[PDB]
Amino acid sequence: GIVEQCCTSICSLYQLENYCN
Amino acid sequence: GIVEQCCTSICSLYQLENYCN
Amino acid sequence: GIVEQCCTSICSLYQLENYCN
Amino acid sequence: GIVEQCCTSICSLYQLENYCN
Amino acid sequence: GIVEQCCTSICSLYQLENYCN
Amino acid sequence: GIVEQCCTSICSLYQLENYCN
Amino acid sequence: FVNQHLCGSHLVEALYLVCGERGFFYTPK
Amino acid sequence: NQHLCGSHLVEALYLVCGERGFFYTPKT
Amino acid sequence: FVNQHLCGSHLVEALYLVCGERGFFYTPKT
Amino acid sequence: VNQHLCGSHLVEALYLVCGERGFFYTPK
Amino acid sequence: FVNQHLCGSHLVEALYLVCGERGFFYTPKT
Amino acid sequence: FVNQHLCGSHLVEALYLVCGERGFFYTPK
Ligand SMILES: Cc1cccc(O)c1
Ligand SMILES: Cc1cccc(O)c1
Ligand SMILES: Cc1cccc(O)c1
Ligand SMILES: Cc1cccc(O)c1
Ligand SMILES: Cc1cccc(O)c1
Ligand SMILES: Cc1cccc(O)c1
Ligand SMILES: [Zn+2]
Ligand SMILES: [Zn+2]
Repeated sequence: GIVEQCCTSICSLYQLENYCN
Repeated sequence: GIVEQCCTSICSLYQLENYCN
Repeated sequence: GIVEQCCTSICSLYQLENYCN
Repeated sequence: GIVEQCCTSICSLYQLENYCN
Repeated sequence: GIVEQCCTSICSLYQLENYCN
Repeated sequence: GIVEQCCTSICSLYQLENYCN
Repeated sequence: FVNQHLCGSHLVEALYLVCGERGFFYTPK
Repeated sequence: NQHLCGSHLVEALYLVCGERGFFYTPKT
Repeated sequence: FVNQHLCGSHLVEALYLVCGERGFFYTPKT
Repeated sequence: VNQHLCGSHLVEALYLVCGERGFFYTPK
Repeated sequence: FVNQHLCGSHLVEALYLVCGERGFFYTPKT
Repeated sequence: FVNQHLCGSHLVEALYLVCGERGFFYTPK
């Protein structure tokens, strides 16, 4: 999930953009 | 949507709960 | 205290409600 | 209330200190 | 400046990136 | 810099004032 | 419109807290 | 708006008040 | 230390949300 | 708990990044 | 004005996110 | 490191509040 991917390691804005609708 | 309901007037947590998954 | 309870483990909102007036 | 006093007009940090216990 | 440009209408993140040093 | 000073131990608001323009 | 953007910022934190483990769908429009 | 502003107020108080804490009562 | 301080920041936002009109009291230590 | 705190920042980031189209959040 | 204060609050978080490692200056005057 | 990002996020809000009209600089590294 997003929590495991972005809270253990740092995510880029581009990775976060995958979760936009 | 949520912006219509909850930005024009103050929604309760129970109202906000409607937009959960 | 609220810090001792809710910053060590995750409190529910009902638990957090105990700190309301 | 603090909301009337500090959201209509800007409160200084000194004025906010009044509401600390 | 930034307040007049971005608090009147919405600035995207791309636009805001111009204020980074 | 700010990170080493304030993210290792807590800074007061008056120590954070060193990073005002 | 800026006020709606500002409201949305607070809404999503409210949702995060209320919805807990279930998560949520956020749609402005 | 007032509702949203109070959210910023309480964060300002948390920060100004430090270990003293504070009471937030939006009608007193 | 830091994360206690940071955590309390999120607690007060949560209490603001949860308590709404009722309001709340925050005293960290205790 | 740290992840819960992180999640709070995550959703704000998602909010800012995604803008008009919005987003879907879940801690799986 | 408080509405500008509130908008600024969100602006600097947005700047923090987008600028990252690089950082930023924030002056509401100019 | 994620903790550092999280700390910086709170730092900039605090600086915003404390510095007022003067404004501030956030330069992490
Ligand atoms: C922007 C952001 C917030 C929290 C965690 C991350 O990996 C990234
Ligand atoms: C808690 C909350 C945030 C934003 C709008 C609302 O109606 C309610
Ligand atoms: C910061 C925070 C919010 C909600 C529950 C908690 O245990 C902690
Ligand atoms: C510091 C602060 C935040 C919000 C409103 C105010 O008047 C003051
Ligand atoms: C992200 C953001 C915050 C505040 C105002 C804006 O135009 C944009
Ligand atoms: C107010 C504040 C935020 C983050 C770190 C600090 O040392 C102090
Ligand atoms: Zn706000
Ligand atoms: Zn945080």
